[PDB]
Amino acid sequence: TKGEVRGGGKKPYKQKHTGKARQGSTRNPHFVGGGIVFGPKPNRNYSLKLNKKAHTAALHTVWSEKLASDNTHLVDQNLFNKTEGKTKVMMQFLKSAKLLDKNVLFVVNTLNTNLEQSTSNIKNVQVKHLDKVSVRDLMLANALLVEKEVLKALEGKF
Amino acid sequence: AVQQRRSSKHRRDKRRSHDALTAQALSVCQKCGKKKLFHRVCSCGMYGDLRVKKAY
Amino acid sequence: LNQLKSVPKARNHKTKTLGRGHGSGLGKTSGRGQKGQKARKSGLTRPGF
Amino acid sequence: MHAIVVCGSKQYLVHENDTFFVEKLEAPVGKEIQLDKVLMLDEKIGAPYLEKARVVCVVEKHGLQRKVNVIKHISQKHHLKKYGHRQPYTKLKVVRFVH
Amino acid sequence: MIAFAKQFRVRISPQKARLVCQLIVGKKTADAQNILSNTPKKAATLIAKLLNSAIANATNNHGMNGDALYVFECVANQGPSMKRTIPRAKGSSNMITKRSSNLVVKLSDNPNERQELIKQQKALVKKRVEGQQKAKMAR
Amino acid sequence: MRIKGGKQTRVRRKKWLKQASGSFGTRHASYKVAKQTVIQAAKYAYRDRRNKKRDFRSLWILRLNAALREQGMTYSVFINLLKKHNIEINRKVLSELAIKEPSKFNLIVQKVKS
Amino acid sequence: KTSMLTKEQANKRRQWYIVDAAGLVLGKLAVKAADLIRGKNKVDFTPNQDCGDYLIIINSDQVVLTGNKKENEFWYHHSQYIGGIKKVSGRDMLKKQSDKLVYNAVKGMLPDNRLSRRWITKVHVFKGDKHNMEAQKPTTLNWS
RNA sequence: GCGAAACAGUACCGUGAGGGAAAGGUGAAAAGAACCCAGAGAUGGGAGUGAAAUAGAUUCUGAAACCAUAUGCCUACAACGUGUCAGAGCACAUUAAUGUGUGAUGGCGUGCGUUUUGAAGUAUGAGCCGGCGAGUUAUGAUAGCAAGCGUUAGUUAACCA
RNA sequence: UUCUCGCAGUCAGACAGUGGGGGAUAAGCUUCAUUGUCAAGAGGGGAAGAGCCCAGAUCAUUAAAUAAGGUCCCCAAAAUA
RNA sequence: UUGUGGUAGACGAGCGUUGUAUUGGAGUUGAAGUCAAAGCGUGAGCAUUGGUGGAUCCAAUACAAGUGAGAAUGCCGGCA
Repeated sequence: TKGEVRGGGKKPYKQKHTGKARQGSTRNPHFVGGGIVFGPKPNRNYSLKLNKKAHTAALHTVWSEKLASDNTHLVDQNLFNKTEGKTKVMMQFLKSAKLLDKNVLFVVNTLNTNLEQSTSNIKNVQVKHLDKVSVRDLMLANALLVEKEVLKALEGKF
Repeated sequence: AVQQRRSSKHRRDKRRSHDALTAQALSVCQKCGKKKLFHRVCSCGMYGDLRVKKAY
Repeated sequence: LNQLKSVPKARNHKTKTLGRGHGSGLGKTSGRGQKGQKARKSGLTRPGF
Repeated sequence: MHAIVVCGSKQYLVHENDTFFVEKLEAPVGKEIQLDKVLMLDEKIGAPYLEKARVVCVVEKHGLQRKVNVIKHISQKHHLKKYGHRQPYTKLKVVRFVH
Repeated sequence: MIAFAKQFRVRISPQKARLVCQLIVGKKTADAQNILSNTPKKAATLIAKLLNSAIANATNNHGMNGDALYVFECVANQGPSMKRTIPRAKGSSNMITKRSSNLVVKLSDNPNERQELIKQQKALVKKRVEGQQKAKMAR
Repeated sequence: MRIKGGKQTRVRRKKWLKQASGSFGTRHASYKVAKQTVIQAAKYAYRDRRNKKRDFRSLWILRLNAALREQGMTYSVFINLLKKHNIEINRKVLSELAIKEPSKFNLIVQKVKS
Repeated sequence: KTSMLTKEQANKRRQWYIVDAAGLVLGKLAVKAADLIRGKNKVDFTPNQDCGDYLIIINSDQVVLTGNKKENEFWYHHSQYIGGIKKVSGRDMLKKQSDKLVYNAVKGMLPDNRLSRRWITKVHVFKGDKHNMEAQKPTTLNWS
């Protein structure tokens, strides 16, 4: 900022008898270097207040949008097990249903490590908690391994 | 004792065209294989008719 | 919508920025007076004045 | 011999087999028109216009005159706007003007 | 051909250099050397040696005729000037610029290489219009 | 944050400088003088587009009168005759070109006499 | 819009003409002389061409003026210095080089043109009738 | 961007508090110019290597202004903010366009930004080119606009995961 | 043209006609009143004529009709009595 | 039909670039910059071809700006 200049801002000029600008302050905002008034400030609030009811309305809207389209389909806990960390079996399952087209996210609430250890090298797919999803995430995923348990749980939870 | 503006390119070229210089004199040496200039010496020791100085 | 495209719903209304251009119309002043104390920067009627 | 044509309010005395330019009138390109707003065909003068005498006109192209750079700037007053007025034209010729 | 010989920034004023530089232009191979040997100027010996080197280069590397030669071109392009200062009375100092000139001399044998550059430029513009035309075709 | 836009400025100056050529000395080399010359030339073009039709009409007035004086008659009388009776559409410059058509303007001459 | 009214392609050529001023009045002869020199009556006369003709004035010593203006009017011309105003009346120029007046008065009515300089020269005034222009086959006329 | 990409708080200024500068980029790997012509030599020119000698240690690229050179245009009788609209003539064919390069001659034509009631002004400021360059935010109030919820209604801060 | 909301800017006015006050019925005067102009709007004319007159500029136009005003020429248009 | 004289002053509609988001893409069989051209644009702009240098950049939609240069007797640099 303009109060972070170095050295006394004395004039090397005279108050008169100069053919160019006086510029009592040396590091002016127009002078090269020094003298920031506005500039980039980390003081940014970064906050736009949002209301809970509108947020729930938006969540229900996006749920309705994806439920009507349902590019993805139901997946159960049984297939989440018996799998290794290997993306070999994961990618084989994806190409079995040609799932390499969608940048799928997997919603997790049971915390099964079998699928969890996977989906970490191929960055087209990844796993995140269902309660930690967002419309940004939802429309970007274009498909979600929707858990067997959550269906009625999500419907009741809205 | 001050001018008003800078000399324009065309005006500067015209004014420096006055510095055009003519050619020097010329004289083909007779007892010297070189080519001297008129009313001057040639570096073969002879001013003209006879040897007058050193070869340098 | 989709991740590749999005359109607003009459958001981002017209703004008013000063100090840039005179062909933009109503430029550096756009209502800043002429030769006045309030015509200066940070110069405006104090609520206690 | 020739033909006087009043395009809008502008006259043209154009002879046979001459391709010249008038103001654009949404004319069909490359087609034939019996133009009536005519006068002075060949030693032929009618009072308002040439009665029972019309010209047979074929068109060659439709274009626009080069961009007229209309600028409105007021000195020391800051009122400056810019626009380009490309006035269109029809380039056409007369072929077999009838009498 | 061109017989280009470059000097690259000796300390000589472009004004001072250009005078003799263009006064020695227009003559043949030797009627320039002989007259240059007779001029009492500082820019005589250096450019005479430069011209001798250029002639030797043309006669040795390219093996040209050496007789139909003429002074095709001499120019004094911008040589980078130096910046110093000189004192003036009442305790002052004024900036002084030391001159120079990127000197180069070119010699041609045939009365040509003027139209040849025009032919190269025309070939360039022809390739330009051809590249544009093949873009205009293939619809 | 610093935004990198140091090229569009030169693009703008070259765009404004491109129209400036054929000017005597240093009037198509600098940027601000180029702007001023463009403004002055634009004003000249505007005033031409304003008044050149008037100038051509006056030129035709003079030339048509001279033709009429070549025929031993005044411009005013001829214009009155043309306007008063047997009104036609023939134009001043087209009449001038009819004068360039030998004996064809004279056909009008004994036509207006009739 | 335009029909491109035609002009001559530098086809200008002038002709020699003869005139004598005995019962002629300065302005009355001057207007017609100017019209002849410009080619003003011509239909192809453009201000950048001036398709005029050569004019020869014979016996300029016989021109006549009306009224007392010979002894009343005066013509000024100031030289480069003070007192360089030669101010001559008509009666003075009657007994002096009135031909110079024939030149300058018509020149005063000339167009404000760089080449009016070049067409004021087309007038050749003579107080007599001896000139090689007679051998140039001139076309005589009256009230030129 | 720390002044500070380099050996910068260096150089440098002063006695001293104190200040206080400029400067980065070879190429893929020097693969760095072996030999030769001239000179005193640098160097240039050849050559030779590497795809690449705008690839020479001047070394990522290489603008504007400026400086010159000449192809085609014209100018040494001519009172002009030097341009414009017409246009001869000269030389051409393209980002085909009633073309472009130049413009005998004619007509018209007192710069800009500034505060000024008011300058084309002998008011004002400008050597030019190029780089940077001067209405932002945090919180709060109000008016409009858009949206949600909407009648015991809407809403959290502090915060905790 | 009345009202609400918000944002204004303007002050150092000038010119000419008409009423003037002061002067000296001096202003290129100062001050106010009305009208019109410029400021805040260019253009045709008068030799140019910031405010004089005519008249209110979308643009292109080698079209017509006019207003002020003009018609020997410069530079455009008439002579009849 | 009014329309368009219009500074100040009030108001509106669009353009360009940087980065994010994604959708696409070009690229040593040649990115971008630059210059040249006898383009398109309604002004913001979009090009295209060609040249040089050889590796990044263009386009569609929203967001955010140390976002938009002629003077500042502007600052720096080079050249007069």
